Amino acid sequence: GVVLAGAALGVATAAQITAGIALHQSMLNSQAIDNLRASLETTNQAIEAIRQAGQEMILAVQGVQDYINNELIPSMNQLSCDLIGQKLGLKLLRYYTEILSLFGPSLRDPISAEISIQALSYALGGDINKVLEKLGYSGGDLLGILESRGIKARITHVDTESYFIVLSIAYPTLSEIKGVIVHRLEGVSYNIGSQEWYTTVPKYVATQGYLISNFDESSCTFMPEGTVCSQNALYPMSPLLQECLRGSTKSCARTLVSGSFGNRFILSQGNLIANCASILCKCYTTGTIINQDPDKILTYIAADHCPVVEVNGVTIQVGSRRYPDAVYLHRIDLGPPISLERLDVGTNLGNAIAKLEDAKELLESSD
Amino acid sequence: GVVLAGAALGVATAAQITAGIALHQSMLNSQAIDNLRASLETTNQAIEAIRQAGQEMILAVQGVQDYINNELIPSMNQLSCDLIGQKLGLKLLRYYTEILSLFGPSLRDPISAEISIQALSYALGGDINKVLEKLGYSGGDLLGILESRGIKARITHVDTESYFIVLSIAYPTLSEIKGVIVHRLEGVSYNIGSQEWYTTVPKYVATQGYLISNFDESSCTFMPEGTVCSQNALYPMSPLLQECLRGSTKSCARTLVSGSFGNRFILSQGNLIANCASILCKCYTTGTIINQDPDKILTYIAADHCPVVEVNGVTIQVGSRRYPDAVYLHRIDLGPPISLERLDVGTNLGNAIAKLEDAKELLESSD
Amino acid sequence: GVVLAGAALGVATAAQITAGIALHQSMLNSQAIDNLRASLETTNQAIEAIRQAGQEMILAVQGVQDYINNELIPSMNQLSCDLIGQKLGLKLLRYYTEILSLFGPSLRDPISAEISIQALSYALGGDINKVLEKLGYSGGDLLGILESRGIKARITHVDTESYFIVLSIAYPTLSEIKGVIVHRLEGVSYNIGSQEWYTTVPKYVATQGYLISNFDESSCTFMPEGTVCSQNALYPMSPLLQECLRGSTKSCARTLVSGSFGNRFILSQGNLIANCASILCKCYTTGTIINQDPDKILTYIAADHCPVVEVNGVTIQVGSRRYPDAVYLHRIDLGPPISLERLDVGTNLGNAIAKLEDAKELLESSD
Amino acid sequence: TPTGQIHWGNLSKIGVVGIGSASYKVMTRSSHQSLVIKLMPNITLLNNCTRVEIAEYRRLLRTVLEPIRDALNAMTQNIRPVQSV
Amino acid sequence: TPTGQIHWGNLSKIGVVGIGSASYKVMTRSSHQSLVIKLMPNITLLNNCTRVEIAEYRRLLRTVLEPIRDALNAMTQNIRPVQSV
Amino acid sequence: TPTGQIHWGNLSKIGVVGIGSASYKVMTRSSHQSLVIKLMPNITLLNNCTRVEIAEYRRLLRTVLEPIRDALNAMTQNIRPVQSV
Ligand SMILES: *[C@@H]1O[C@H](CO)[C@@H](O[C@@H]2O[C@H](CO)[C@@H](O)[C@H](O)[C@H]2NC(C)=O)[C@H](O)[C@H]1NC(C)=O
Ligand SMILES: *[C@@H]1O[C@H](CO)[C@@H](O[C@@H]2O[C@H](CO)[C@@H](O)[C@H](O)[C@H]2NC(C)=O)[C@H](O)[C@H]1NC(C)=O
Ligand SMILES: *[C@@H]1O[C@H](CO)[C@@H](O[C@@H]2O[C@H](CO)[C@@H](O)[C@H](O)[C@H]2NC(C)=O)[C@H](O)[C@H]1NC(C)=O
Ligand SMILES: *[C@@H]1O[C@H](CO)[C@@H](O)[C@H](O)[C@H]1NC(C)=O
Ligand SMILES: *[C@@H]1O[C@H](CO)[C@@H](O)[C@H](O)[C@H]1NC(C)=O
Ligand SMILES: *[C@@H]1O[C@H](CO)[C@@H](O)[C@H](O)[C@H]1NC(C)=O
Repeated sequence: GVVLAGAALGVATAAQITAGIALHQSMLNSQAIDNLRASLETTNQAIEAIRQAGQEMILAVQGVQDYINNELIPSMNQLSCDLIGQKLGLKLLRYYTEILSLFGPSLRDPISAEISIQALSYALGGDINKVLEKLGYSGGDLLGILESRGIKARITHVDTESYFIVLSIAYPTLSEIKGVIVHRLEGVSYNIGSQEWYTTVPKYVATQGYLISNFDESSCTFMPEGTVCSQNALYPMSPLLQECLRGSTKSCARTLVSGSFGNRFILSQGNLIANCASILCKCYTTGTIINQDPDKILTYIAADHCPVVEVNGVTIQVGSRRYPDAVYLHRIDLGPPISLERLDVGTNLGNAIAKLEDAKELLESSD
Repeated sequence: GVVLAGAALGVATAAQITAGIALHQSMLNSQAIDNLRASLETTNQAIEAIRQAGQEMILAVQGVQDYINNELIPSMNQLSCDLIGQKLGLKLLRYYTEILSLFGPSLRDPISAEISIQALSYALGGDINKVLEKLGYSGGDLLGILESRGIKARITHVDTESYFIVLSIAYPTLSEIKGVIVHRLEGVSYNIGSQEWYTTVPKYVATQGYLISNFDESSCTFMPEGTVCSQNALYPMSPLLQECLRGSTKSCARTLVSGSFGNRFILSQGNLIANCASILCKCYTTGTIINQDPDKILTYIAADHCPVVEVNGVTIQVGSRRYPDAVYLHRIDLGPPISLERLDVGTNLGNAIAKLEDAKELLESSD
Repeated sequence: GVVLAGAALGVATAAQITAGIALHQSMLNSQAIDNLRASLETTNQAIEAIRQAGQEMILAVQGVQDYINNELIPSMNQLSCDLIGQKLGLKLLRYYTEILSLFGPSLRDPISAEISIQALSYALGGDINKVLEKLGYSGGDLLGILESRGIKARITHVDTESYFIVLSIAYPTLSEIKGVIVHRLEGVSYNIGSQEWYTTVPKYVATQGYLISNFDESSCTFMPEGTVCSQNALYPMSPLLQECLRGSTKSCARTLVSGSFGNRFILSQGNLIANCASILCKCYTTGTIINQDPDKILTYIAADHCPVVEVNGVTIQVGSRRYPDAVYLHRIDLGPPISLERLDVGTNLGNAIAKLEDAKELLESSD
Repeated sequence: TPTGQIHWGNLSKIGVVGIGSASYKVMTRSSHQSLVIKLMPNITLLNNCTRVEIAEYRRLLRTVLEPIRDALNAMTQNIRPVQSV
Repeated sequence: TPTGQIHWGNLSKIGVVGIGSASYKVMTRSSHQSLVIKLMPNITLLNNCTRVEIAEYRRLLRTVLEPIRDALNAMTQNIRPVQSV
Repeated sequence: TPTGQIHWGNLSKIGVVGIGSASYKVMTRSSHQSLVIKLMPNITLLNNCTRVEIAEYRRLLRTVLEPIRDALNAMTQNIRPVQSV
């Protein structure tokens, strides 16, 4: 059991406190270093499992040894002595540049940094597949491939006497989290006059019991049996937008198709939802066009009325009705039109606060 | 004529429906594949036009064949058998890593994906110029260069028996769109006291008949005879910001020069607009300084008053007046000051909604 | 002394005006070019200081000469004539692709562009360390390393007769700016019920006399003796958010821990601030748990009450009290809860403007 | 001096000018051409010196290729001739 | 047809549908394994032909390595055994 | 304990602390130095084995270089000596 000297250190984040303790627990012992220093001195491979009975295996990687062994040494008795040194000299500078990029000053707090195995790719010789294979990853299924690429490293020792960096790795394993469903949302445009709108919702949202949350898909990859994320992906959603997703159409905002737009129909639950004011819809079974009531904004096409529909030139057989017949626009409460470009948001907000600071001075006069 | 089985497939976007039909129409016939499989087996080039009379040419690309042919085979009788296999083994793993990056699970829906020719660069051997030349692109003018780099590919067949990927490409051609003018906007700072402001407008906007639109320049490159975009670039603009650009100065927001700022003058229509409170303006013809009326915010410099002006040390001859003499600040309605950093927007919005939820409870009391 | 022909040029930014004058002042003389053209013709190095007595040194860089000199020429009497040309031909196309990427049409205004030395890395042969060493940079301390990587180049001549590009470089030196302190901010979560909140403030802010500013850390690297930025980093902050940082707790917004969250405690001024409702806090000296008053949101742990505390399993000795005992939540004015995802901001803003446009029509009726 | 939608005079009073206009051109795709990425190189003139490395490469590729092949087959099995109706 | 929180019917009236759901899996780190980046290559079979280049490389590395080494030592000097209390 | 603008006490009541300050240094450019990218390599010791490849490279470069050369010449033709006034 160890204690952190908090008064001396004075200030530290939880991330820095926890990495420091982990640093103490995971760093090699003072004499494991002299042994490691000696084992490194006598090896000559690009990748090598350093096995000392008693201690655990230490994986040693040398970023330019394959180049020396494959390209320079077989040339030893065909090229001049300057040329061998010049050839290697170019490689060493390119390697130094990568060390500088990764461990240099752009690395904000090296002590608490967790460096992805992929970021180490160049430092490890330009590829990580043999390194992973030595650690037990085969590449034989895509989940194991994803897990391996979630490995992160922390720095535990930097040796200025023999020039090597000891890192500690941890193995990722997958944690399915109980209640949380990720949902992918998709909109189609609708017409008011000749204007094409669509309702603005996030590409992914998450449900979590009663709560609806925002979902950042940046760090996720969508396998067939679940979304696998390397980061927290869940984030709060405003009550107003949650109400939108709960059925309050007036709460959802909407924006124009100002440009080109490729979503005027979609296949859903075996039905076609189509803006048949903006594209040609046609029943293939009967040969008759499908016009969209001009006081309706969408058409919901099912086999009760058209078993096989042609839609913008694409012919689709549909199943039995799973969405009700379109209602009149006057029976749909639309929400506010907005623009999402960030400078428009700031300009309209700046106006709104100014009107609102105004409004408190008339509501002094009338009260 | 083919039909999509919509009830079986159940759910699909327009992009997925259209790529699937295109997949059926563009995939090689079952026996074109056995012929292709046999033609690939017997070839030995990095790039090769596979011509079978009757069928169209198929361009075959082998990502490590140049390395084998140029570097390994001439070494066959100077290097050991392990070393040849080790040399190639490093190349194959680096190639596998790139295939994994491009076609692996991070590729969200491979069926409807459109992969740029540039993203294929490594899969095609590290460069695309000879591939394009075989397709008819010379590199002889910059428009043809831009068009070639807008080529996108779709996947039409993945062969696990002989390990090859068939892609279908389409050729871009340029569509000038009728009414739409892209405009680049540029501001100069102005002084209220010693405070330097500038009005916040987008870097590019687009006019389209009566409408002003936002313009995303991310996917565009600005040739001398037009803006060429690989994506839709047009997007809606709020009525409020459109009014700003239509002459309503009170509708435009503004923000500080909190830092360093290099836009205190600009040459426009042969005149100089300059914040001559913040830099030294001087008439070179007469030798006399140009002071900015302290109740004015800018100076509009023309040859009616100074044929050759010196401005922050730069000497510019100007032409006849195309902008009126500056007016007093009190004859200019300035709009709201705002800050654009996203966390400031959220903090001020959160305050505004709270005051606005307040305001409805006093407007119950007074009504 | 030179003058810019402003009527002819008609329109230009300050950046373009200033680069044009600098272009006139820094371009090589018409006969320095013929001399340079002849010196280039006769050299055969990858990097070479071209010294002509009288004129200053000109550093000449040839992007594929090391490959020719080290790899092709020693092979001259072992490989066929096609193969030598094929080997180089691959290198030349890869080099052309990089020239196209950097100087081609994606370079918006080449005349006024300032190209970082790092962006030139490939054009200069894949590495910049020997180029910098010839210019006097040793790599011996990290500040000199940072300064060297802030070098920017402008284009001063493009020769279509002999195919070379003359660039003019300038040397960065460090300017500490007088009044400005950069501050890094860090929050811990607190509990209302079982809900974990934290207050939303920027990661970095800057103080500058009486003003608090936003700070964009994108272009900065955090050395031990100062923040070094390649760009202006200072930007305005809204009065509302400045009031938040000045002690007005009601002005600071707040958001949920919707997901996982690793900041439930922090070491600060030798004390522990901890959400002891969300993790186990324990006095190690006495062995007694530290419960958080359920009507308090945080615990401020000091040596007046616990010299050595255990906190989520980590044992920390703390110093004397530097933060007062937690107060009751009812003695703390919390600000608005918000969500920062940009589509939530737009949806709530769109609602707020609509209610606010409503509000002006009732305030006509009651007045 | 161009004119139109945007009100250059009143904008110039608050420091905004236009510094360039251009027409707007978008890219359209037409026609077709097949490109095949040949994943197995021709190695016969290397006389089996690379057998282990090639076999391991081929094995690594299957894990990536099989799911795409399955997705393509899944789609075309829902693409029928017209008359099945 | 799935159901729950999100109200698919009313959203369909304004053109929004769900096109896929999935469970949510996050990664956890456990255990340990040491990896050492050996910065000095084995050059003896090159018979001192690379001495100048190696020495310059080693010199460039120190500038990067020393500050990290110092930071690691600074931290562990504040990590004591329990009983110093 | 530092003090100033930012009110550390009241922020600490809502979980916010400062974990580091630094001075602010910006970069200034001065002086000049010419760098020339020599696009044509010296190939004489390759005895014309690369003529086709060099000629094609040189041809590809012109398309990129000519527009920049034109832009530079367009500007300096508007940069005159003082006395033309
Ligand atoms: C789905 O549709 C409509 C929204 O258009 C909802 O009906 C509204 O209900 C509110 C009260 O909840 C009434 O004040 C409105 O008058 C109704 N709107 C209209 C246009 O008639 C319906 O309840 C929605 N379902 C859900 C779960 O929100
Ligand atoms: C250009 O300038 C001014 C704005 O400063 C406009 O004049 C205003 O016109 C409105 C009605 O349209 C009046 O209520 C204001 O009193 C005027 N403002 C001032 C300060 O006098 C002028 O119309 C603008 N031109 C356009 C097209 O908007
Ligand atoms: C620090 O804490 C509180 C905010 O919670 C401040 O006290 C408030 O002061 C205002 C007037 O300035 C009063 O109207 C409020 O009644 C007070 N709030 C409460 C909950 O009692 C205190 O002044 C703050 N310090 C600073 C510099 O703002
Ligand atoms: C490098 O390689 C040889 C052979 O593996 C090894 O025995 C020797 O100790 C290493 N060289 C040095 C300087 O340690
Ligand atoms: C590889 O190359 C030779 C010569 O082009 C060709 O005839 C042979 O069929 C190819 N090898 C294999 C295994 O197909
Ligand atoms: C290339 O190299 C030789 C030796 O440096 C030099 O003398 C010659 O002039 C150069 N070749 C050409 C074509 O200029």
